[PDB]
Amino acid sequence: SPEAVYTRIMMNGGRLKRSHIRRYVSVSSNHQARPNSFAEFLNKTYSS
RNA sequence: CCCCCCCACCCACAAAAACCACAACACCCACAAACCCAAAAAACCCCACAACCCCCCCACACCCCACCAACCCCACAAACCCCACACACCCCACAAAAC
Repeated sequence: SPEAVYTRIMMNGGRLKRSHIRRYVSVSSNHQARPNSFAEFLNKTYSS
């Protein structure tokens, strides 16, 4: 529900969960990142 | 894979020993303005005709199975240590030796 997701966000203070970052990195890295793509942004932003 | 004697650091003139030293120096820094190897706009899946979307299919079929006799890349026999003449048998031995 929108309400459930919003409360989940609020509980973490509007901060990404570790699993969120892990998933984002896993998707971005195992992809041929195009120049200004969302993939490139995800790789550059969330890494090590 | 010891030796010539004397000898016996692949030591040595003096002066001396940083492969230090003109001075000025001392980022293998620096032209300014500036200081993303950004920017026209419109855009922004290296998406898209449509039908379609197994690099699926004729059918019969479907062990890259099958003639049977068969089926150890067994066998003549005699045999069967890639064993033997004796003499023998350290790839020992002149002597002197024998780092």
